[PDB]
Amino acid sequence: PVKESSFVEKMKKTGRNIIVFYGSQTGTAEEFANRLSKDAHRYGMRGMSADPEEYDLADLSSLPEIDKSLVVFCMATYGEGDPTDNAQDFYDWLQETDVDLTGVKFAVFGLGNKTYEHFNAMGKYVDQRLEQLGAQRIFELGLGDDDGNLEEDFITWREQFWPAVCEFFGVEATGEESSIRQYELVVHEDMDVAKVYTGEMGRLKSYENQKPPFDAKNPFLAAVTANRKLNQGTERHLMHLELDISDSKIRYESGDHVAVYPANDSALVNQIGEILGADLDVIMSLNNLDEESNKKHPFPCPTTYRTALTYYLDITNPPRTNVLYELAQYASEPSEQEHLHKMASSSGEGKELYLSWVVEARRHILAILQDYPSLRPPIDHLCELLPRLQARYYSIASSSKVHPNSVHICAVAVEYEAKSGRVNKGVATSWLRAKEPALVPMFVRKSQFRLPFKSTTPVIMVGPGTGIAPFMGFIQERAWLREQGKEVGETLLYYGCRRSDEDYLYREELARFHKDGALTQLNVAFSREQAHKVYVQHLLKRDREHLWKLIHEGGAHIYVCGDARNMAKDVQNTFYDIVAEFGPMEHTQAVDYVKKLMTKGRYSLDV
Ligand SMILES: Cc1cc2nc3c(=O)[nH]c(=O)nc-3n(C[C@H](O)[C@H](O)[C@H](O)COP(=O)(O)OP(=O)(O)OC[C@H]3O[C@@H](n4cnc5c(N)ncnc54)[C@H](O)[C@@H]3O)c2cc1C
Ligand SMILES: NC(=O)c1ccc[n+]([C@@H]2O[C@H](COP(=O)([O-])OP(=O)(O)OC[C@H]3O[C@@H](n4cnc5c(N)ncnc54)[C@H](OP(=O)(O)O)[C@@H]3O)[C@@H](O)[C@H]2O)c1
Ligand SMILES: Cc1cc2nc3c(=O)[nH]c(=O)nc-3n(C[C@H](O)[C@H](O)[C@H](O)COP(=O)(O)O)c2cc1C
Repeated sequence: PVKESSFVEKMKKTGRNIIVFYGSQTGTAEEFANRLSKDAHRYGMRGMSADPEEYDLADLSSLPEIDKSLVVFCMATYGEGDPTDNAQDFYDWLQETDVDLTGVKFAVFGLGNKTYEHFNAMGKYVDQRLEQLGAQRIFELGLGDDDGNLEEDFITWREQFWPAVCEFFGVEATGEESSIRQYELVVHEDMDVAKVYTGEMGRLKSYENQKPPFDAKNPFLAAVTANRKLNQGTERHLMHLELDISDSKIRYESGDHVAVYPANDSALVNQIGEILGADLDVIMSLNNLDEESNKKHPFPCPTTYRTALTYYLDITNPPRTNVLYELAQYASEPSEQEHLHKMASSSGEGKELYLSWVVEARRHILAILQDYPSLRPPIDHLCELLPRLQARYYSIASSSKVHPNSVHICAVAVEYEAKSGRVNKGVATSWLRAKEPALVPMFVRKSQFRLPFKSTTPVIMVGPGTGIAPFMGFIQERAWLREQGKEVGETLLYYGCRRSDEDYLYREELARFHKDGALTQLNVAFSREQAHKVYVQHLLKRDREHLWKLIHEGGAHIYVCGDARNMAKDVQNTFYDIVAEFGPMEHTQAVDYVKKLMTKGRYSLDV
């Protein structure tokens, strides 16, 4: 592991009074942290972002040694209300700890989604725990909602945050504005092709000469063994991929996740270089104008613009308000420069404009640059404002017991008409779809979704659509525990699709698993073969009687995977309704009964 030296001392030697910590998994908490950090400057202060995993939060008790010190926590909730992987140490510390944080000023902005069981469990916990330890709070806990518009929640929070900080402290709004760069463009008018980054994530040339172990910092270029179309119809594109993980010493069980690092669309990369009048084949690097940080570049350098745009940056998701504000200065046409600046707006017509014209219309960077022709920003700066391309996760669709050498992926390619007028393409899926048996930089993330330990326990699997991914592994494995002489309890699947002749995923394989008894019951819900919708819940409601026999008397485990928005919630109320009917109890006590099955490892979600 190896922690970094005391962050308070580091702040002392750099004149920083505020540190902002990020509990990120996909770069959102990290992004917010960075914005708040650089914000401090225009308020008579100097901030600093930081990954908790790299430090000993115990040093928190030292922040008081710095004048007008402040710690902010931008945390995201994940798993069953669990903290993000980098926040684990911290979360764990917060508990065992006895430390006295007297004199510590803090504030917490949490990132969650009401769509889940444990809304901002992590954020709410950090804010609550630090106060117990003795630290004082200088601002109300923030509850951003990804389900609605997380970006806006953060803005209204940030808008109220700083003034309170300013008030509590002597500081105040200093000067007009800023427009300060984090990096310096050092053009390498000529450099050694062997010292140039071509798209690897960690060590230089790590993609070329592979060498275990492999992880998020060191992905394993797995070869694409197969890429099969699963959908019968033409409405959408659902595909099956098999990645060759031989000689990678990678370990995985059914239920785990596989992460992939994709490549943006080149037409979209080139057009950005083209409208910007820039040459993407310029070799360069952007070194931190702060020679005191670890983050020397905002991505592997030296590299070419083309490379950063292709493998290191996000050019398809809607630009955040701060990025747009920073760009406004490049709009020659004043009316256009207005719209841009006014989208960072505190609220009002501007907050209406950004939400509909950019987010709803789902305008990526290039689209903006096209609708505001007077906006031509220098390319080296745009690269500094663009967020990093994140790896995409997929629920490994195979069993290690059976395919220890391969990691399968069941996915639906994203492609749609945006409202922006253009057709959007899903980064990872469009990329995977183009792979023809072909390497995919990947890596596995251990999950909590797991078959039960004793092969005899009954399992109920509810996975509509692609939510069947992990279950293909589960079944593959149980089919194994039977072919292997072991005794297996009932294995039930509640799958759903549109029509059996359109997107019945794994129709054939699933039939074999039924004609062999690996699948006790194969209960499929064809949502569009009749005027009314027939969903999994309905099948569940139908078998209410038997399901209570496996749940209440059989000690069966419940697994739900798929859509979190509705399916998960719907499928849940049904289980409440079931329990509330059999071995009768009030509603309220049926929900507590159910919520108590998820606690005891018998009701697992993965949405
Ligand atoms: C733990 C985990 C497991 C997953 N398992 C699977 C799996 O087994 N199978 C599978 O197919 N996917 C799975 N996903 C989804 C997967 O990670 C990708 O999101 C999906 O493949 C698309 O990625 P993309 O990069 O191609 O799309 P992106 O370019 O990243 O775009 C996706 C975003 O576009 C937006 N969007 C999508 N459609 C529309 C529309 N019509 N209108 C407006 N906005 C839209 C949404 O904000 C969405 O978040 C999983 C995700 C997680 C976190
Ligand atoms: N977190 C994870 O581990 C994980 C794993 C796999 C997938 N996912 C996610 O789940 C989503 C699945 O997309 P998909 O295209 O593959 O599924 P889908 O095709 O959109 O839907 C699958 C089936 O479910 C039905 N359905 C729709 N609303 C429902 C509800 N409220 N209750 C019960 N059934 C409902 C559909 O019927 P109708 O279309 O007719 O309405 C259809 O028959 C993706 O956004 C993906 O990100 C997450
Ligand atoms: C698999 C998954 C699980 C999630 N679990 C939770 C959760 O338990 N609670 C919550 O409030 N939000 C949950 N969210 C919402 C995210 O925490 C929200 O999108 C957050 O902004 C992501 O932050 P990051 O980019 O910093 O990792 C989940 C999102 C995903 C994709």
